[PDB]
Amino acid sequence: EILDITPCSFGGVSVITPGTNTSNQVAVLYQDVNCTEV
Amino acid sequence: VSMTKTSVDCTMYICGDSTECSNLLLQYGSFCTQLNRALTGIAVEQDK
Repeated sequence: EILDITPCSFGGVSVITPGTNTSNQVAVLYQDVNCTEV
Repeated sequence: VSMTKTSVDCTMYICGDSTECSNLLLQYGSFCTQLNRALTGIAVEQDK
């Protein structure tokens, strides 16, 4: 049977954080990928 | 005006899901880090 192969690890990861003296809250951005794991 | 923003993962490109290859690449120092920083700077300059 014909089977396709697609490499894993879609896109990258980016970190959004304010100034160190403002707050420690952060937001995670996953580049060029839909929300799957979350 | 603006060039397409391309971010190349030298860790994945050089080594695909390999640990020994990852260690061998790390043995070369920050070349992968330097390339990643250069590409990020290119993207930032294009945005600017």
